[PDB]
Amino acid sequence: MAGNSIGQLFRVTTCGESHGVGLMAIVDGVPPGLALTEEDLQKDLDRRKPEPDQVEIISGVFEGKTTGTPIGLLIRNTDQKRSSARETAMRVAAGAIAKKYLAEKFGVLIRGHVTQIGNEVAEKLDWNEVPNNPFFCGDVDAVPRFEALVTSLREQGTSCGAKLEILAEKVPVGWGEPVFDRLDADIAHAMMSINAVKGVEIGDGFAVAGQFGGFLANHAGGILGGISSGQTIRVAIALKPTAKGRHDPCVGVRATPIAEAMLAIVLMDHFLRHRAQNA
Amino acid sequence: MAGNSIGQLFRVTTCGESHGVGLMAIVDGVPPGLALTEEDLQKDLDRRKPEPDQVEIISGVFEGKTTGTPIGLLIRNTDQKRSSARETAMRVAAGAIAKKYLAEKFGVLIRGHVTQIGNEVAEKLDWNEVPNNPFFCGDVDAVPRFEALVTSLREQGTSCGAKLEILAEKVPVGWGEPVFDRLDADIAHAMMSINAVKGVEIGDGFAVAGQFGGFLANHAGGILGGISSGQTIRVAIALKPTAKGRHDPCVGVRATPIAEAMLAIVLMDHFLRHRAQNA
Repeated sequence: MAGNSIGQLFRVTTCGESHGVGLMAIVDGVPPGLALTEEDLQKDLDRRKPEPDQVEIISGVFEGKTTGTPIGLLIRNTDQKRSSARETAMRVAAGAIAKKYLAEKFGVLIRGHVTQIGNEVAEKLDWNEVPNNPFFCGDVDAVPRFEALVTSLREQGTSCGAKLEILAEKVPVGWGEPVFDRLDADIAHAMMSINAVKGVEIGDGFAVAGQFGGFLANHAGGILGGISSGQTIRVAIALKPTAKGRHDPCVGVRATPIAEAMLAIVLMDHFLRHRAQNA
Repeated sequence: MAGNSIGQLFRVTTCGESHGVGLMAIVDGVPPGLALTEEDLQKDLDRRKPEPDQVEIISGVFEGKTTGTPIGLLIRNTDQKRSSARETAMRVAAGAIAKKYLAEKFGVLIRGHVTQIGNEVAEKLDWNEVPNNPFFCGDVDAVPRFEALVTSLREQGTSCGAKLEILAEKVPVGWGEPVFDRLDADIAHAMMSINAVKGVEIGDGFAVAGQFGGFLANHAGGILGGISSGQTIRVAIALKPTAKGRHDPCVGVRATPIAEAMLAIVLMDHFLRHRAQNA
């Protein structure tokens, strides 16, 4: 069955089987006055693969602007008279709304890149490189090596795991709600909704275990005592390997847009909670 | 300090400052008929230290048994007309309740051990050893090395990180609520309430990124598609270094009881949700 809702103030509630008639979300809490259209949501949906099933805004937008009421989303499944991009669509469409709002309001920029596929690691990050290749890889000299590895596993009936880093930049200080709703805790919660995820870490993450107590190197990954620092938010996740020519070697790279979406959803929620706690 | 509640059906709500008058919790959802007394809670409280302040049960127990009504817990702070074990007390007391219930009902066994302090790692696990030393260490040949490392770092005035593994055994299959309240997701959420945690992983965890695709080797750590497998639940967390003879080189080992508590709280919650969902 389902726990089909996430968030306290920015709340997303969903339903829909991948094989069922369609998929739906109700998104609460988005302030009035955000420019929004179907296109703004499709753009992020269509980033899962880099004419597919089209999202429709059913409510909450009048004359191209959010009204402040609950926003209803629908995808009608054109299953032609079990691909799990349909299981991820409402999350990504809803994250898109949170992204667009956080970008306009604060200039928050949320972006993910694959740092590792199996035994190949990316060693350096160039944000202009991540859309040029189909791995979301920021290291233009690792792309060939990732491609060779994918070519290699495709041949031999196997698949590999991955590790993604997601960053949220320009996030105001103060967001998060200790004891139980720390920003890191809700992040980890949200990331762990993505299917093959086996770990989440913030900042230096598991390395920390072997550390001893570098200037402003953001060891905390932008969260301290469960509340945003002001620094960039760094989150990493590890996705496990996944079970005609099915061209399936590393599905985990295609999780980048949804990990971006989940981080946006959590930040949007905590934005609103922080605001509610300040008037 | 607004997020003072956790759980949907097994719900724990807390309050209290460390130099306020006292600390409180209200714990909802525990069925009637569990044998329970202050002592059962103190035992777990006093495990934070491998004269002192005593938890009191205010409601929800009659003639030594839970009634099924909300259980109120109080600790009056005897400040003596400087320790942070106070902000962790209500979580551990309440986890103790979830623990006892899950042990009597299903024989569930939730235990944690420190696998790593800084540059020292434990190899072997012997549950009998873990209470014999003050590191919750399961390797009797590592205890000396952990003691040496810690003795040094206190005299040097340096702190080190740690890594804990928490296991939940004999957990029934079926528990957890995808999409957004998967068991692993609520585990991670809960573990990250513990201050100093920078990562949570389930099963093989971050190793998974470097893997390629008997089966009963818990690669998944007892959770598959966000729901319990029947296998042992394996969770690891990494705690960062902190910063008269009260210098805390690795305060992270003392997190073992609270990580046990948090895992108990989440399991208890998902037990009840699972029960509610079956008609």
